[PDB]
Amino acid sequence: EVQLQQSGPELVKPGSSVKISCKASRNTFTDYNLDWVKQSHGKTLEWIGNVYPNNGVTGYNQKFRGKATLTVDKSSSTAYMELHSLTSEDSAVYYCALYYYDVSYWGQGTLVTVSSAKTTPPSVYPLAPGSAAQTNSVTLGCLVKGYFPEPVTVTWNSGSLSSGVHTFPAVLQSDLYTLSSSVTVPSSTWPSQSVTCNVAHPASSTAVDKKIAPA
Amino acid sequence: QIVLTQSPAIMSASPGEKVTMTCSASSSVSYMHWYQQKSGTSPKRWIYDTSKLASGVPARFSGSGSGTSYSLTISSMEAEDAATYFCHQWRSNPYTFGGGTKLEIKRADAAPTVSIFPPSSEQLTGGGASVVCFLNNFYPKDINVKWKIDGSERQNGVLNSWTDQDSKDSTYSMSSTLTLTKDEYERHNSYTCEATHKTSTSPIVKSFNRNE
Amino acid sequence: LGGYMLGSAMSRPIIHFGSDYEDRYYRENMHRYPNQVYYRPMDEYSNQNNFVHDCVNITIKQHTVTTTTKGENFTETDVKMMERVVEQMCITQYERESQ
Repeated sequence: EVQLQQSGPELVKPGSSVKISCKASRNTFTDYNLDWVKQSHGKTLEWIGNVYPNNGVTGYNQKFRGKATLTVDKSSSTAYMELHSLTSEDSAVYYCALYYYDVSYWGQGTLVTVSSAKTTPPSVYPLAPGSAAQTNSVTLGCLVKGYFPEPVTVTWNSGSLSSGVHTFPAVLQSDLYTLSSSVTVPSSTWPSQSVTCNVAHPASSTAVDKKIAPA
Repeated sequence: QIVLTQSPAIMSASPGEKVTMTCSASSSVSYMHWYQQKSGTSPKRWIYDTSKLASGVPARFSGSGSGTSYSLTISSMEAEDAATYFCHQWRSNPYTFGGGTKLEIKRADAAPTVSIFPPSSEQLTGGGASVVCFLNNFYPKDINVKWKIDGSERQNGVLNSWTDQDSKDSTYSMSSTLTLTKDEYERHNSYTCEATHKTSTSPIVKSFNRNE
Repeated sequence: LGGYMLGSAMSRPIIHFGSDYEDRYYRENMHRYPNQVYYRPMDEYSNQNNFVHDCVNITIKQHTVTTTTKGENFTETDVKMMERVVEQMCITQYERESQ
């Protein structure tokens, strides 16, 4: 029932600080507990600290004192984590976790990158087959090249194409991110019904639309 | 700093199998919690208070334990369950997480659908020339690609990326990209993506000439 | 404070509630709760339960009519959880009183 949304992905210069947010949306729980959890490189989870928003109490992992400060604001059901004095070690996905008894809600995660890298919007390149194809289904795809930082999110027909989509993890290569996405459609729908990949880059505010025409 | 140690670290199971994963604690804990994480999504509580199932968790799951030994059991292994599971404790600050068990389902072997693609006009006018190759919906995960630019092998300038096991069809997928310069690309004519797998007796090949 | 004794400080016991959320909650919030009871004297009481009841009511009131002076606030769960720990302490205080 309760929605937990966390602020978009940050890019910070090393030595700077950032404050990420997290808000209980349609919360009817007077009190409840907010955990902050960090996850590095897609595996290990470490508890940072917590707050009981209504009202007061804050607890820290020793490890994160001087690194994270935790505060709340019930003038708007929002919780805040200030990450202090950032190093490359601080680059991670940071999760928001509401607990109230049986109920548990984790946010969608906020991805922090700690770098100096410039914020380059990605080139988006359509991928269409050559002089022949067709076995039973046909395969298309988008290449999303030379961007920074992560994340980007690919959608086919604005999400209305969900069957046979593979969007792959990005690989950093010479300080730039590249990812690709494939979509597989029935032989007899392309090129007849328009197909488009929608690439969003929340960090350079680019939302790009690229149709796929046969080469 | 109660140290949670999960095992096994990674664990492949056949469908319908009973599956048990363990979480051992350095000091005694009162209740254990378990979270499930599929790649892409955030962790989600799966079992809380040792044995109670979180909302929408299937009934084939159960947790038990006491003291320093806690377990999680799938009574009957099902494709959607393929995921990484972590244990978590609330006995003492700092609350700690297990190292995670990665759980994979077994399925019948399947060949990749290999596809290959030319660079686009946007790209070539941009300055670059990136040829892409998708190796899709194969099992098991072990695969390898080779790139031929008129018959010769290449490595530097090749990007490779993999997905985890699909929760619907239990398959793995891969993308490889050969990045060149409009200068080096237009020097050569015929391009070949080259995949080695269990399924085929011979390295599966997709190729194109510079015509379409 | 009109007619009461104030017992000396005692180490706050751990209370278990049968959920990890509750246990965790108490353990993190317990510093906000009493560590000494107010009570009426032994010799007004026929039995230890009547003693404890009052000792709980009184302490709870005195702690809340003094925390709210600071600037503090308590949830209805806090007072539930306070009643639990103040009960144990009052039982300890009765025990000191007789030995």
